[PDB]
Amino acid sequence: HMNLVVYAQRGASMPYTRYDTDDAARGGGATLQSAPNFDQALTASEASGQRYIALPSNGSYAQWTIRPGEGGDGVTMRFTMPDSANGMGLNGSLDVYVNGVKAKTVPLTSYYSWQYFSSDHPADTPAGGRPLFRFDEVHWKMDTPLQPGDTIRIQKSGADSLEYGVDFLEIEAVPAAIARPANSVSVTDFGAVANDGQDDLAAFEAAVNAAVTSGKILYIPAGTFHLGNMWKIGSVANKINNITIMGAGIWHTNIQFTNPNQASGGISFRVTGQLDFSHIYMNSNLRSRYGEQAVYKGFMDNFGTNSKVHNVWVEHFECGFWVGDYAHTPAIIANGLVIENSRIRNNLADGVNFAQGTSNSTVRNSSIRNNGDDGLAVWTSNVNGAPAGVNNTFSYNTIENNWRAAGIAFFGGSGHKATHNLIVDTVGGSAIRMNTVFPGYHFQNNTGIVFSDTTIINSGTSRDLYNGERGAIDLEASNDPIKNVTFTNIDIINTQRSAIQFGYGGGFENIVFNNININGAGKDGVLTSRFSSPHPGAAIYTYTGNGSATFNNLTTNDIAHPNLYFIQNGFNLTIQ
Ligand SMILES: [Ca+2]
Ligand SMILES: [Ca+2]
Ligand SMILES: [Ca+2]
Ligand SMILES: [Ca+2]
Ligand SMILES: [Ca+2]
Ligand SMILES: [Ca+2]
Ligand SMILES: [Zn+2]
Ligand SMILES: [Zn+2]
Repeated sequence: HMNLVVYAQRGASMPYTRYDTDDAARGGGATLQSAPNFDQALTASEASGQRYIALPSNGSYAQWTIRPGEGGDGVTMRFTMPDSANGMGLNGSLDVYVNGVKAKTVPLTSYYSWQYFSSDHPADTPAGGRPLFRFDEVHWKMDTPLQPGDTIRIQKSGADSLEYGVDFLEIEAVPAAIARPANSVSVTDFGAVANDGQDDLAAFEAAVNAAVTSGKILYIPAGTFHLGNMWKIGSVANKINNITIMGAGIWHTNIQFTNPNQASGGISFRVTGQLDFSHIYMNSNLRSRYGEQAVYKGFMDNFGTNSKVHNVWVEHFECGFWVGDYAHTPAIIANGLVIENSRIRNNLADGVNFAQGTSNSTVRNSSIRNNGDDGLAVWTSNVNGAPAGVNNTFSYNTIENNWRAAGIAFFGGSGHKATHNLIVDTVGGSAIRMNTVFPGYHFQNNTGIVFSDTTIINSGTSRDLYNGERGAIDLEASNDPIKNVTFTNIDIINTQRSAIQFGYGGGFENIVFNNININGAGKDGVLTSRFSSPHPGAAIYTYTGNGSATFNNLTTNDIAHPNLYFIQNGFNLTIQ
């Protein structure tokens, strides 16, 4: 089946509209906090547009008026609140008023968020370095839909001493719960109970077996279900052929993993045919990456052939998705997986990684927000003899508030493309990056990779986790060359340092940039440089003399660097 959405020209098409910082009236002690120079010491460096509303004291509020033609009963809020001294987080709340009537007290926590950097590896307590992941999200449903002209106010109460921050609200109409399909099995048929705080994983496991035995859809009805360990769907020894698992909607069905330990939450698929998983919100009890040993991604392992995971909402996992087989020799692969119409946010590392030879697979029309490593990545690893991943696609996505690495990244293989994306407000990194720094296949047999039709805003950096600059588009020939890449119809707006950056010595071959518009660079004002002599941010920057790149129809405006380009001697740059 096709999960139909009329796509936007660039970015994802979602049912919410945004009520952002400058749309709000502030009062009662609320203040505007901003980081216009992108200084990562400031919490506001991680707010959208580097601006948010601080609610420091009882009575401080941010208030929005619903616009004509907008509204709804589903509200998402991007917020910040302090961590605890021991890094376990604090619990708190904010109050919601509609037209002056108190509607909700929304519980809040900093448990999931806050990661600390004194190296390129995060630490879990404030003693471990400088903070990132300072913002997080919650969502809730109103008893009645907000209507044009309504005012919705977020207000700090007398409950505690904590200073909260509110970045934005996103507001949407919530459809009713999706009906139980005919001749399906439900987790409640096997003892699961919604909303009782009791563990449902035994019932979920039994329901999977019954669905597979009967060939029936597995339905998860509306409500919150609690799973006290990893949900393993099939086993390596007894893999599942085909399975369909459907909830009642991202606003109705919540899967809450309750176990904070390593390898103790998320979903592990052991599927060889087609899985279809949809219409579910999932949350973790995870606050640490466990040094890449968390084994606690939202969706993991064997995704089969022409599978779909669509219309899901997942947050606070190690990664949103990690697609890749580590259990077979030679490795098996997912082929033709489609991830679409989904919200993959606030994870401690990658939003989605297509690894271990994952091929012909796609992430599209999705919101990829506030993740702690590459938003969407293809890592063509080769553990256990996995083949090179080829022909993966990241298109029509809105990728916002990345706080490590890049919004989109390719690390090897052939034929990947990323088109029609909107990439906004990266921190410590790039909208787009490629490198050859990781194990596995690189680009020697790449027939061509394409980036196109993409808008990049407020991205690039002067301070990644190595205290160095990165381009809004960053290409690094770390060991092997970057080869056969085309960028077409890219708008790069208000870049922090340099818009396009090339470096390391592995080589740059057949790199073409067509119809590029660069409007604003060097906006962070930083002049110190990891790689080179001091310089304002440029339109094009290289810190290697080994490479070539060709630009056709380049336009520039508002470039901090007076020379427009800052090219190391030896690099062959053509601009025509
Ligand atoms: Ca659907
Ligand atoms: Ca903002
Ligand atoms: Ca934390
Ligand atoms: Ca239960
Ligand atoms: Ca990563
Ligand atoms: Ca032109
Ligand atoms: Zn489906
Ligand atoms: Zn490590």
